[PDB]
Amino acid sequence: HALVFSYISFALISDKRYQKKEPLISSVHTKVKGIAEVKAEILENGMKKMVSGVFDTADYTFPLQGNSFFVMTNFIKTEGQQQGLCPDFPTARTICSSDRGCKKGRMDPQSKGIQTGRCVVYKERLKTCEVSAWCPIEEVKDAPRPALLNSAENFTVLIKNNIDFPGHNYTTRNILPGVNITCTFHKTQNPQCPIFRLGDIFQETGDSFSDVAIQGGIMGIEIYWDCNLDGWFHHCRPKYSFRRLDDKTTSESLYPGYNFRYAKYYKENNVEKRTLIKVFGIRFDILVFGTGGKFNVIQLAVYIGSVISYFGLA
Amino acid sequence: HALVFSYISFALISDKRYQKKEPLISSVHTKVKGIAEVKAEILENGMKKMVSGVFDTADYTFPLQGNSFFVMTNFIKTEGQQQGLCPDFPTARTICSSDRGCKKGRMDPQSKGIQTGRCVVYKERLKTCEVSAWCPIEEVKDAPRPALLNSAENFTVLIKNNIDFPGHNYTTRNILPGVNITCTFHKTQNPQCPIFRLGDIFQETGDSFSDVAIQGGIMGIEIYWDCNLDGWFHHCRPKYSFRRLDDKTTSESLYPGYNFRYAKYYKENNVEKRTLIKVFGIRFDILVFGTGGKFNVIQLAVYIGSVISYFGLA
Amino acid sequence: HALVFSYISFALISDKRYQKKEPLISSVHTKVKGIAEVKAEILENGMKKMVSGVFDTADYTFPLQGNSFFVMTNFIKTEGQQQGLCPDFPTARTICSSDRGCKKGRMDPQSKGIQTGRCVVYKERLKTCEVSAWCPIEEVKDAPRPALLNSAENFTVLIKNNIDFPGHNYTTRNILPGVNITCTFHKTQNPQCPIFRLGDIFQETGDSFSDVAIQGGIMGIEIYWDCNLDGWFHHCRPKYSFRRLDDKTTSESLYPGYNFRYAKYYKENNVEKRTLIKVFGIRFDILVFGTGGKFNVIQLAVYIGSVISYFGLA
Ligand SMILES: COc1ccc(CC(=O)N[C@@H](N/C(=N\C#N)Nc2cccc3ncccc23)C(C)(C)C)cc1OC
Ligand SMILES: COc1ccc(CC(=O)N[C@@H](N/C(=N\C#N)Nc2cccc3ncccc23)C(C)(C)C)cc1OC
Ligand SMILES: COc1ccc(CC(=O)N[C@@H](N/C(=N\C#N)Nc2cccc3ncccc23)C(C)(C)C)cc1OC
Ligand SMILES: *[C@@H]1O[C@H](CO)[C@@H](O)[C@H](O)[C@H]1NC(C)=O
Ligand SMILES: *[C@@H]1O[C@H](CO)[C@@H](O)[C@H](O)[C@H]1NC(C)=O
Ligand SMILES: *[C@@H]1O[C@H](CO)[C@@H](O)[C@H](O)[C@H]1NC(C)=O
Ligand SMILES: *[C@@H]1O[C@H](CO)[C@@H](O)[C@H](O)[C@H]1NC(C)=O
Ligand SMILES: *[C@@H]1O[C@H](CO)[C@@H](O)[C@H](O)[C@H]1NC(C)=O
Ligand SMILES: *[C@@H]1O[C@H](CO)[C@@H](O)[C@H](O)[C@H]1NC(C)=O
Ligand SMILES: *[C@@H]1O[C@H](CO)[C@@H](O)[C@H](O)[C@H]1NC(C)=O
Ligand SMILES: *[C@@H]1O[C@H](CO)[C@@H](O)[C@H](O)[C@H]1NC(C)=O
Ligand SMILES: *[C@@H]1O[C@H](CO)[C@@H](O)[C@H](O)[C@H]1NC(C)=O
Repeated sequence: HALVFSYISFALISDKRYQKKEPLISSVHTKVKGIAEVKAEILENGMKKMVSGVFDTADYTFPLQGNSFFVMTNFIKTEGQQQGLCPDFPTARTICSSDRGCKKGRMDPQSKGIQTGRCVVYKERLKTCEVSAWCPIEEVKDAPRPALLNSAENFTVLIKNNIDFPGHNYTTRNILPGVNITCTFHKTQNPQCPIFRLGDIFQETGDSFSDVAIQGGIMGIEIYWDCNLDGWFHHCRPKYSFRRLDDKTTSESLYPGYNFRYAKYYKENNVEKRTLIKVFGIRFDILVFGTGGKFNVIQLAVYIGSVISYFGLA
Repeated sequence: HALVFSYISFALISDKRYQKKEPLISSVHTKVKGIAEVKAEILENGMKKMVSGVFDTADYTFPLQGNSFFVMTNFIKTEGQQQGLCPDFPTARTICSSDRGCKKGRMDPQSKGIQTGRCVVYKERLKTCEVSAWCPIEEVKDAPRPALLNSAENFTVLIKNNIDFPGHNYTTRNILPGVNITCTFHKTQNPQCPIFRLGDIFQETGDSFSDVAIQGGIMGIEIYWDCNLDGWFHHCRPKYSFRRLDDKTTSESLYPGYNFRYAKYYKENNVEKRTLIKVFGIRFDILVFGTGGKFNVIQLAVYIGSVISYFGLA
Repeated sequence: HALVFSYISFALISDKRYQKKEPLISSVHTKVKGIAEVKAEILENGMKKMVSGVFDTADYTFPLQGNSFFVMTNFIKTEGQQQGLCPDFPTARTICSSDRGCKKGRMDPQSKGIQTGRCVVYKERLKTCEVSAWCPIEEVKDAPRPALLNSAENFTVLIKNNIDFPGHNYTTRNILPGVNITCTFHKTQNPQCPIFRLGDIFQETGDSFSDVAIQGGIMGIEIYWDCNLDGWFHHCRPKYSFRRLDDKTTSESLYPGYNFRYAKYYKENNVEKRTLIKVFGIRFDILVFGTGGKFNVIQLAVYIGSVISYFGLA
């Protein structure tokens, strides 16, 4: 019987039932550092074109919102779009033999414009259904075979996390004062370092960075706080882990990868015009969770209340 | 007494107290599909004007951030604003009889500019207090009677949700592999379908889509995960519900509806100029919550501890 | 013994163990009101320049996302940047005596461009390492000594919070119907008022607004819901508190303050060009948390189960 009582007490200390768990409040501020030199040859409208230039912080990212930030790793640029009438891009759905194939007003999910009910030539006696939209229609083409900002794995992200427990009135930040800021996060060498190379994060998660960077993806950074408020056993430090949140469906219907359509509006020769930039990139989700533990007398009284009857039966 | 013990055991199985609840981690990636053809007549500065064009994905929305995305359903465009001196728009607060009514430097909450202390004609011997701001002052006028992007109810939103329970080390996504992607969500016909028509969501919540689309609103999509990790009773699927989070105050002081002031900056004839686009739309909040349940021995020991003393009293 | 039983019952009522706690769902919609007149003298490239104009809502803020909104309090504008070759800005790392000091291709964390391996004059026989980037390189200079939008403390923010408890099926909003909207939040005078002056929030947190506004910071607004669902003791109102989430590291390596690099792209004389606006401001994080309490029979049965054995021992 005594060993059952003792296994009860040990169950208390091991489960930490004497402490009252408190939820975790987290705020995140991130600063991304690095630049990328882009020199590549991109085929546009069947003609070879040269993409060159340097991309600094303002070019490939924007400030974090909703505990998540994004890094553009690749892109496809269509310029000079203007509202008008224009044959749709040749695809399995758009090709037409005659005007009967196109219904005036028909909207297709792959199509970016409303059909005009006419079947017209796109190029060299190959006819698509004419549509009304921003034109010329953006190409239906694959992403660049090497991601233009393939240096995205070399950039470094600095994460600054502030956590507060209101029930215990305890506030602490991810970066303790006096810590040597110059470090690169490592699983064993620098567990508390807040500077993470993106390629390091992809190596930890086992996913090759380049492949994800070609068509875009969603990565996730987990910050764990297992915190104890008792003065005789106190420790409130974060544990960094990395997980790939992207589904990797690899199906055209499921919209694989992470990419969005950017629209820049300008006026030229007294004409309303748009430049459409298809943006491919890796969005990093920062997930912070924690429990605050302090000795609660009432919780210990309820636990004792259970283990007294559980105790007498032994 | 035996029926009290048995009602205790049944209370355990029914409340699932033997399992330890775990918090839910959710990440959301959404892709919106559809286009809207806009043809309408809008009165601008007392003169009839024609608004026409096609709006594709890049025009009426932007990528989701903070587990929420927005769809512009209506708009009001003021163009050519430039910094300068200019009579404010005629309202109950702005109309002045003489220069004494305007105090130089006075800032009014409805006014977008600082008064210059002068009372000047706006149009046809009707005087407003002259202000310093981006001018001409945007009209104080109602939204278009039919929302310009009234097709907003026909668009379809694809929601992709990844949930993880860290305590149980269990990860699953909203879309199971192999599910037929071609579907439209229905309460009974397609409960697991991740494609939702916006008008479907507004019909479920009982709110007419057009009315909300005229002046904007805030809609909310709820995803519930009641998940059980035990191998003998395992089920971890989402439940979709829809709720209107917008307050619908319908009071000018409470800023009714959802709308924001967009600023596009350009330079013309060596002059700094701005175009102000008042954006009306429906912001969709995706709310995901869940509990992870697995058999915990210590929890069962504490419960047993209570029900043994509760038991002996019977 | 009777006093131990009674201290148990009092422990129940005081800890509210008879009620089952439910998590809190929060959605936030905020509308910011006010304008700022900016008249200041800013030194640019060693030459005095005059910054003047009026900033309305669209100029200094954008809609809240992820339960947080931002207000630009200060800025530094570099205009006319274009891709090319150009000497880096003179700093401790950039100054070069000869071409040997610069390595072709070297990327420096403080530098915004890739070195070309050449050491060239910046101004008056003072040589920096030549780099390839958007040029001229933005100045490495301090923020304006008075924040250009120093009126940021006078603006007013309206916060509208909707909370829902799903387990109890109870929904309520921050603003009750019929409340006089005209109010300014005060700790004692107006505890339920949803209109907060920014300078009021900084006075509550004890941080001078101007200092934070010069280089930017992160502020946090806490909304507490302690809600009871029982009809005989029902109260579900918010408690507003204010806390400064910014770390205030004041170290160049830790990127002190809150600021981000904004990029506006334009084309001039058939040349791709960029204007880089360094944005300093105060980001307000709205944190809402709550517990829903209703009488649960099973919870009371487990508590009774503990306190019966705890009871008999006395
Ligand atoms: C949130 O705060 C903002 C911060 C920045 C911007 C500007 C912006 O849209 N930049 C985009 N990046 C580029 N171009 C564009 N657009 N980067 C390129 C720079 C040169 C040449 C490029 N060529 C092709 C594609 C991208 C290019 C981005 C979508 C961030 C990748 C807007 C913000 O919101 C108002
Ligand atoms: C987050 O990523 C971004 C994605 C896109 C944009 C461009 C943008 O502001 N588009 C806006 N939409 C339109 N015009 C504007 N501005 N749509 C119209 C298209 C033609 C004619 C229109 N005419 C009147 C009103 C809107 C029009 C929008 C505010 C989204 C409704 C910026 C982003 O942040 C950098
Ligand atoms: C999210 O919805 C958007 C709402 C607005 C904008 C426009 C914008 O970027 N405005 C910026 N504010 C200014 N200029 C810029 N850029 N304000 C100035 C107005 C005159 C003169 C100024 N001069 C210097 C610095 C700022 C100035 C801001 C970054 C908000 C401070 C973009 C949005 O995303 C698509
Ligand atoms: C990252 O930097 C290292 C060292 O400069 C270089 O060897 C490597 O090729 C870079 N990676 C990419 C993708 O450019
Ligand atoms: C939180 O703890 C600090 C510790 O010094 C104390 O000064 C402060 O008053 C506490 N907060 C409250 C609300 O009691
Ligand atoms: C920080 O660490 C780096 C390398 O680990 C070292 O070069 C540097 O001197 C350290 N800084 C301090 C202040 O110790
Ligand atoms: C949505 O589409 C249907 C079928 O094309 C059409 O009958 C309906 O009028 C559309 N709704 C709007 C608001 O355009
Ligand atoms: C989570 O479960 C999987 C199941 O195969 C296992 O391989 C993995 O090691 C587990 N994670 C941890 C941290 O133990
Ligand atoms: C999916 O369902 C649609 C209609 O419900 C049907 O036309 C289509 O053939 C289905 N796809 C598969 C692969 O069964
Ligand atoms: C805020 O407004 C008051 C009253 O108009 C004024 O005295 C004060 O100087 C203003 N503050 C700033 C920073 O402009
Ligand atoms: C929530 O409570 C209201 C109170 O009238 C009730 O009408 C509604 O049916 C309840 N919801 C559910 C899902 O039972
Ligand atoms: C609201 O309060 C203000 C000042 O506190 C007062 O001037 C106004 O008349 C009040 N409104 C109502 C409807 O009572």
